[PDB]
Amino acid sequence: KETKNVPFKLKNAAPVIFSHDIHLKKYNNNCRICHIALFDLRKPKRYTMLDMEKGKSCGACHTGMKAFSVADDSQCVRCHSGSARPVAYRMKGAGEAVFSHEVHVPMLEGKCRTCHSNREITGGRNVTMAQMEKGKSCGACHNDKMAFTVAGNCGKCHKGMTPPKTVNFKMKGVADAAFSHEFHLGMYKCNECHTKLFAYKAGAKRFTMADMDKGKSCGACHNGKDAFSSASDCGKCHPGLKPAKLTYKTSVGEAYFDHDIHLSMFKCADCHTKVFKYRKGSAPATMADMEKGKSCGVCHNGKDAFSVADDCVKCHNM
Ligand code: HEC
Ligand code: HEC
Ligand code: HEC
Ligand code: HEC
Ligand code: HEC
Ligand code: HEC
Ligand code: HEC
Ligand code: HEC
Ligand code: HEC
Ligand code: HEC
Ligand code: HEC
Ligand code: HEC
Repeated sequence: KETKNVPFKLKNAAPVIFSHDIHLKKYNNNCRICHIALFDLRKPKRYTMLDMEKGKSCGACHTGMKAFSVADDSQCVRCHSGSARPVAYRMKGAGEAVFSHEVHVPMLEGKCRTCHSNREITGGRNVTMAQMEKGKSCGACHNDKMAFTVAGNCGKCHKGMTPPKTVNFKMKGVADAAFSHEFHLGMYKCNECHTKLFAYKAGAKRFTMADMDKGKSCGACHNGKDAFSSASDCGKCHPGLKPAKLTYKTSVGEAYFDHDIHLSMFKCADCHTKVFKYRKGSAPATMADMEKGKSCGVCHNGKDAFSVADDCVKCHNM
């Protein structure tokens, strides 16, 4: 008649190869047996180990009597002759998690079933860290007793994760932005932030101070209500940054803008955002403009401060 092997595809480990060439020399070419009921063949199904113990599938001949059991906690490898294949955890928003037998077997004995029978381990699908922090799966063991708690070592199980003590933000025109994880941890839980507020990988939309006031990034908390104002105090997130005495490179010489003199009559709010950006890389306003009303002329126009027109010496060195 001619017929041969058929494998069983398993989403999390080496497949199981059924073998006609065996169960044939035994039953003697009788077919109706496994194919009239045991295995449909027209619209077959996927059975769990249990569904076998309960008689269905291979559990309808591999009891212990006719042929060894699908329950002998030390006679599984008879079928699951597998070649290993660490477990792949792909989550839309976290470091691909991995679990593998080869480093867990030699920790109980060869105990399989301890896990594959413990409905609170191999039960749920798409488990969470909530569900897991309450003993269900993984944290069944890893629960502050048998093994390290699950409220930690995230990099141990997940791909990369493991948080950095201090993070640096490179900036052009400003300086540098320092933020401390350590200190921000003993105050919050991962998901309070990750992912909504920030991501794990290493790219995404590099927000802007302005964006913050909307509710994103540091501004999600730093706004003057929950945490300190994303508006001022600058000397916090940005190290040495300090409003100081600049020096312009102008066609007719040098221009001088002292911050101090102005910061005794004004607040960053007055100028900055609407009138003067911070980044060195701006757009040079012309004295033509400063007369129209723009730049220094927003207030420097005789009525308020004094006009750009006259007194060219005050802001210039010629
Ligand atoms: C008489 C010699 C047999 C014929 C005719 C067929 N089988 Fe089998 N068979 C068994 C299993 C575990 C499967 C898997 C089915 C599933 O996973 O859904 C199969 C598969 C087949 C197929 C496909 C053949 C192929 O080469 O792809 C057909 C059409 C089929 N079988 C015909 C189990 C058993 C079994 C239990 C001991 C016996 C005695 C036989 N099969 C015998 C025959
Ligand atoms: C699910 C489709 C099955 C898997 C997986 C396996 N079988 Fe069977 N099987 C049956 C008998 C009577 C024997 C021979 C006698 C014995 O050694 O106990 C077998 C043997 C196996 C083996 C061992 C092969 C070897 O000689 O080393 C494996 C790994 C195996 N089977 C896997 C009978 C039946 C049967 C009853 C009609 C069914 C439904 C299955 N086997 C199903 C599977
Ligand atoms: C004795 C050495 C063991 C055998 C044989 C197998 N395991 Fe495991 N295993 C564990 C987990 C969390 C999973 C993932 C969830 C799932 O797969 O449903 C697995 C998975 C398997 C699978 C395949 C699963 C599938 O859907 O195809 C097989 C065939 C398998 N395991 C064989 C966890 C554990 C565990 C708890 C600590 C132990 C020690 C073992 N597994 C041991 C065995
Ligand atoms: C006082 C008003 C502040 C000045 C001066 C600036 N900041 Fe910040 N800042 C913060 C972070 C995390 C970054 C990097 C953001 C990212 O990489 O996505 C920065 C960056 C800037 C920039 C560029 C973006 C923009 O145009 O707004 C400028 C010009 C800048 N900062 C000036 C964080 C913080 C923060 C911690 C909560 C505070 C209080 C400040 N920055 C304050 C100011
Ligand atoms: C009487 C009309 C004045 C003469 C002489 C000039 N200025 Fe000024 N000026 C000031 C700043 C901050 C700049 C730099 C602006 C930038 O970098 O975007 C300048 C630049 C110039 C220039 C270039 C513009 C042009 O081509 O016309 C010239 C020619 C120049 N300044 C001549 C600041 C001030 C200021 C301090 C408050 C006053 C009152 C004036 N400038 C007045 C004159
Ligand atoms: C050959 C008869 C097997 C023995 C012996 C054991 N398993 Fe098995 N297993 C086998 C097959 C053919 C299949 C699935 C086919 C299908 O219809 O889907 C499986 C499946 C599993 C599973 C998935 C089921 C579940 O976990 O809910 C696991 C995890 C698995 N097998 C584990 C396992 C263990 C630890 C065994 C001892 C209890 C065991 N299997 C023996 C075939 C065979
Ligand atoms: C292994 C030793 C882990 C530890 C410790 C932590 N997690 Fe975990 N986590 C692990 C696995 C295998 C899974 C998959 C669960 C499943 O559905 O099968 C998870 C899943 C996550 C997820 C995705 C689900 C969700 O909560 O949205 C997240 C958010 C995640 N893990 C986060 C996370 C954090 C924040 C951890 C430490 C602070 C961490 N995990 C530890 C395995 C392990
Ligand atoms: C809110 C105050 C946070 C909490 C609590 C946690 N994290 Fe965090 N994390 C936060 C920020 C502001 C940033 C910087 C953004 C950047 O892209 O650098 C991060 C960054 C990380 C990273 C590094 C990403 C990278 O640079 O490639 C990781 C992987 C990370 N955070 C992990 C992590 C873990 C596991 C936490 C719980 C212990 C945790 N963070 C909490 C802010 C916050
Ligand atoms: C809400 C979830 C926050 C996020 C995300 C960030 N910060 Fe934070 N930060 C938070 C709180 C609860 C406080 C309160 C204010 C206080 O007085 O501590 C803080 C504090 C800081 C500090 C202040 C240091 C000091 O005041 O002496 C720094 C250095 C700081 N935060 C920086 C910072 C940066 C740059 C962040 C985004 C990249 C960031 N924080 C996020 C709450 C939250
Ligand atoms: C006008 C009334 C201002 C006041 C008061 C403050 N700033 Fe200022 N700032 C102003 C100008 C004209 C410029 C540059 C214009 C250009 O586009 O080149 C600046 C620049 C800065 C910068 C970057 C340069 C530097 O000082 O290193 C920073 C860091 C800055 N200003 C910060 C800042 C802060 C902290 C203020 C309030 C406490 C503040 N400025 C007031 C104009 C005005
Ligand atoms: C409106 C809010 C201002 C902006 C924007 C800038 N300046 Fe100003 N400046 C302002 C006032 C009201 C004054 C005080 C004197 C007065 O009669 O109004 C100042 C002063 C100066 C001075 C020195 C004056 C003194 O020492 O007596 C300089 C050096 C000066 N301002 C420079 C300057 C430049 C270059 C500006 C734009 C790049 C600028 N100022 C903006 C009000 C305002
Ligand atoms: C049952 C027992 C479990 C379960 C349900 C999971 N793990 Fe795993 N694991 C367990 C123990 C007690 C240990 C040893 C702890 C100790 O030394 O005290 C481990 C260890 C880990 C490690 C290795 C750490 C080491 O080398 O010591 C990893 C890689 C790990 N566990 C991952 C992991 C994942 C991803 C799980 C969910 C799929 C998981 N374990 C479940 C005990 C058990």
